[PDB]
Amino acid sequence: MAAIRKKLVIVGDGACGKTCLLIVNSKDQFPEVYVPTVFENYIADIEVDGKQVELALWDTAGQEDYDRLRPLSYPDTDVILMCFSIDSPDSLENIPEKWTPEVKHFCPNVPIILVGNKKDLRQDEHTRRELAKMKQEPVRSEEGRDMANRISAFGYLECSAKTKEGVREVFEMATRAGL
Amino acid sequence: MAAIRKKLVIVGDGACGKTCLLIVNSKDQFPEVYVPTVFENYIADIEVDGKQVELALWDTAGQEDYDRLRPLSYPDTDVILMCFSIDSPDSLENIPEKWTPEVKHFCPNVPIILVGNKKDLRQDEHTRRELAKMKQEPVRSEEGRDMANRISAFGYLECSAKTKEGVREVFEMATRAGL
Amino acid sequence: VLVLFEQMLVDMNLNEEKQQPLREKDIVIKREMVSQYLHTSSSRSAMMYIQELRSGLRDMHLLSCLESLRVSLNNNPVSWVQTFGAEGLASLLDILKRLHDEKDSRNQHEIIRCLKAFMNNKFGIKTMLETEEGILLLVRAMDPAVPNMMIDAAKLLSALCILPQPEDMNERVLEAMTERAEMDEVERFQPLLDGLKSGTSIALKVGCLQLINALITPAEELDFRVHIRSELMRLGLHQVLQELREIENEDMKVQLCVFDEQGDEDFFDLKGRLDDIRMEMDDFGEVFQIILNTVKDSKAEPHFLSILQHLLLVRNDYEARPQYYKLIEECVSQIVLHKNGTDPDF
Amino acid sequence: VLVLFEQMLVDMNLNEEKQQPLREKDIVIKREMVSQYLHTSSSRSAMMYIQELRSGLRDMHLLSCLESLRVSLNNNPVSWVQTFGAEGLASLLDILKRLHDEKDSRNQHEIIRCLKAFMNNKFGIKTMLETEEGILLLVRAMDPAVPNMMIDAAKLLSALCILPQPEDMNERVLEAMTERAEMDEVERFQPLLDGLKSGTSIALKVGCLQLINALITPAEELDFRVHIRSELMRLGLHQVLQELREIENEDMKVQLCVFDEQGDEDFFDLKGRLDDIRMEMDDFGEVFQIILNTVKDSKAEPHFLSILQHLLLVRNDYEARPQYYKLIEECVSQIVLHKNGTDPDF
Ligand SMILES: Nc1nc2c(ncn2[C@@H]2O[C@H](COP(=O)(O)OP(=O)(O)NP(=O)(O)O)[C@@H](O)[C@H]2O)c(=O)[nH]1
Ligand SMILES: Nc1nc2c(ncn2[C@@H]2O[C@H](COP(=O)(O)OP(=O)(O)NP(=O)(O)O)[C@@H](O)[C@H]2O)c(=O)[nH]1
Ligand SMILES: [Mg+2]
Ligand SMILES: [Mg+2]
Ligand SMILES: [Mg+2]
Ligand SMILES: [Mg+2]
Repeated sequence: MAAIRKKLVIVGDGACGKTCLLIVNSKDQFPEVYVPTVFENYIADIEVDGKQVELALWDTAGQEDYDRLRPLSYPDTDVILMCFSIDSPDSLENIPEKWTPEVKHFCPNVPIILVGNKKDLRQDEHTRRELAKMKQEPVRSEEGRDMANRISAFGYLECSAKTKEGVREVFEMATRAGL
Repeated sequence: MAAIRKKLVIVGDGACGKTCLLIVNSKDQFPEVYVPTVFENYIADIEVDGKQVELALWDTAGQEDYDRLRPLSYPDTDVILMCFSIDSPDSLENIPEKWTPEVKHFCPNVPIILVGNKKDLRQDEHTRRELAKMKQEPVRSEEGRDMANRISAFGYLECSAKTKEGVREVFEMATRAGL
Repeated sequence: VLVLFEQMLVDMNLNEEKQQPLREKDIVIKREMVSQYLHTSSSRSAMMYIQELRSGLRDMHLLSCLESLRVSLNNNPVSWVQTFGAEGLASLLDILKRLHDEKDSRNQHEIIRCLKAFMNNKFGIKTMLETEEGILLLVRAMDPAVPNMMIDAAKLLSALCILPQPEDMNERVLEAMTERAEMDEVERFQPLLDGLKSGTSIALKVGCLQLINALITPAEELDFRVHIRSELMRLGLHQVLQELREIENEDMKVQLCVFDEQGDEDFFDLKGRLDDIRMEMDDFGEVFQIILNTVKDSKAEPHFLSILQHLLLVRNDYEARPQYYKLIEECVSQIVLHKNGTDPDF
Repeated sequence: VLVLFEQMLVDMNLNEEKQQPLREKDIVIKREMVSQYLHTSSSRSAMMYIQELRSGLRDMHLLSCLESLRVSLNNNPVSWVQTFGAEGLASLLDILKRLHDEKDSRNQHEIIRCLKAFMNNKFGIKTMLETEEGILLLVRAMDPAVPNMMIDAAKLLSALCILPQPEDMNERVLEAMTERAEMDEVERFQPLLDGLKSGTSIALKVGCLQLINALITPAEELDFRVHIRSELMRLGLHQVLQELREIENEDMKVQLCVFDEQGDEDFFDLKGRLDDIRMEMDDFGEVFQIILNTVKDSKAEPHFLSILQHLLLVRNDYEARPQYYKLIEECVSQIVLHKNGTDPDF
């Protein structure tokens, strides 16, 4: 089976859920813990319109202190997943300040999918009370699509790894893009 | 002088100031009146980097009742100016609902410049009091640039014909685009 | 050359006033305009759409096509619309039907948008009026949860009610609302009251009140007019009106004035009918005769009996029945003669 | 093979802890990682930037180039930074200079961003410290009206003050602030108080207070520490602190605690110096001698005289001077010994 294989590297602010997304697609267990990734890579398989297509998943540290480490991962990417947490406007604001200049610098003309994580937190009672304390509110869909247009991404999908909402669609689009 | 001549058609909601913009570039007198355009066209001349370049200006009725009239103007456009009033969120909301589907339908692959008019009203005392009465506020720059990205325009410039702010730059970009 | 120019001006759906400024231009300008018009006659023909609409597309594909058909019905020569004609419409409403049997609304909405564009003009409204399900299908399109489509459908129906040319148009419309309501287990002005509810867009509220007025204004019969007012008023329309009366909105303000004043006049008039009856039927000999002629063997009967039955609950012996009827009478009068009289709680 | 791996880990600016998880991977994974690293060593070299920065670009062109240089200083092997080296820096600060002689800030800001990335590491901070205008130029970068650049510059300066290796770093910094202030007609903690003002982003407030703490904490001398506290306190720092104390912000809360507690301790200590002096100099014979030795022919003199002069305004005759000095003394004590003592209005 001389299957088609494409590289997907995923990046974004520490703790906005880059790893859970990956893991939920594959083994199918949500980790309660939170161990920060330095450098890890998985292989998936995914459907697109009659095709079985291997997907080489490259997971990266979200933390600042690993900035000189990350370009180890970019060399021949076919498609990026760029993430932010929906419970975190700050994590969004980093899309044009940090994550875009970075990705365009190391992977020029690599399609990007802007992805809002932790969708389930949008209507979360404790979350809202907490975001209020800072003169803020969760990310609005509207805000997320406007950003994707601004960085001229391939698109915007939102999801929650915890409930598995919108996930299967996240990876289809990415498969679809690297083509 | 075998000068370069390009067609600029301008469209947008009735009364958001399509005509004043045109007239201010040319004769240089702001009309106090407001006579609604049915169908009019002027010739300008404008600078771009060492060049004198004639600009064929096609002015259109903003009113609904002239919808079957307007496509008379579109036939070989080189660049559109698409307008909304800054004192009018409603006039903005019509950018994707009406003016975009229209322009892409009749002029496909014609560059668009999204233009916010009546900039001077943004910080206008009576305007704000009036927009409040409707649970609204003037257009934010931020809102205007996000829209241009959404309709995938060539860009966004704001201006006020009344004070002549940002005007010369409006027409330069358009000259620049039709090239 | 000015022949074509008339042809053009007719083909652009412009009333007398709108046409004024085009008539004032120089023949030289009029000559460019005939040649633009002659040329531009930027997509597929009528029959090319009608086919797409028959090959049964779905999803983004249907919308993609409907969005484009919307722009044509909207921006082309009225003549194009006539080529689209009875057929286009019939297949547009075909899609709409088959869609409700899924109960995307982006699709239903787009069709409405098309229909709006189609009725935009004299040819359109005529052909829509000859359709079996047109009105009914607009009515099905008033869904509060899909607000903007409700607005569009509402206006389109309001324009209809106010049409003189074919008689009793408001009634055509009302029948459609009636029909659908029997078709669910639901009250016929339910969707309207629902759209008046607070926290629906002002635009939704306005056009709701607008349809209510559109149903009532054009009616020639006082009876119809006091009748349907009372139905709404029974269902709490007065209370839903109160928090609207403080919205600073030019349109909302206009419909409340039309509504209120309708009430005063209608009911000032009913009172004046009373004054007549009071002269005609001044004793039970007149009253008894009316009943036997006018109520007795009609579908009004069981309801009438039931009222008389409630009016004679008191024992005949009761030492104060005069005082009791003087009272019942004020209530009954309010119920029948005050314009917010059917109110559950005055 | 594990040799390269050390080389790699050094080149990536990682402390001991950060390095832990990379040390735990299988040699097979360690082998991929050396070959990624060996390969990737996605833009121009050091010298190719240094030239662009010398050919004097302007506008979008400068930014475009600075934005890219930012990403390299930030994301490349520490070794790349060393190639950029003393020169890159010197020309970076060259641009910065020439820019202020225009007083776009997008450009000034980007340079700072670069500098931040450059100092990011041991080599960087060293080379920055050897520069003539580095510190001064960061200080010039604290402009309240351009808030985010103020934040970045502030932190960068705060990191400096806390450096042990070269002595009295806080003082290096403070001198730069002093210098610029003489250079305008302005008070040296003016920009800091300005950024504490309400209606500036919380982020701006925090880092303002952070620099204040950074200037004071590391100082070995009580004197310096009570001194500069009082300067701020004189200029109303207490009042600007009050409405901050209600902001629910984890960082803002931490700086207030550091600040407050600094105050208590510093001033508990000054009081304990008083207790000593009270034993050493228990009469005017000791006092007079100190003055003549310690104040008399120093720049402290005119200010000291002026105080004695104010203390002897009362006529000698006055029937209540004891009562008057018992009072003046409480004031003076508060001025010198309470940590918000220099306050214009206690
Ligand atoms: N509500 C909610 N929480 C989630 C979701 N996904 C992850 N989390 C939680 O938020 C944290 C994010 O975990 P992780 O997936 O490791 O994020 P990461 O971005 O890979 N981390 P790093 O930046 O260090 O690589 C964890 O505590 C996790 O349990 C989600 O979809 N919804
Ligand atoms: N404050 C302000 N008012 C303006 C400005 N430009 C136009 N106006 C006013 O707003 C109205 C708009 O006039 P006009 O230029 O004819 O707009 P239009 O869009 O061409 N009209 P139509 O849709 O009917 O063609 C006039 O009353 C005009 O005086 C502007 O820059 N600022
Ligand atoms: Mg992770
Ligand atoms: Mg006009
Ligand atoms: Mg009358
Ligand atoms: Mg101590």
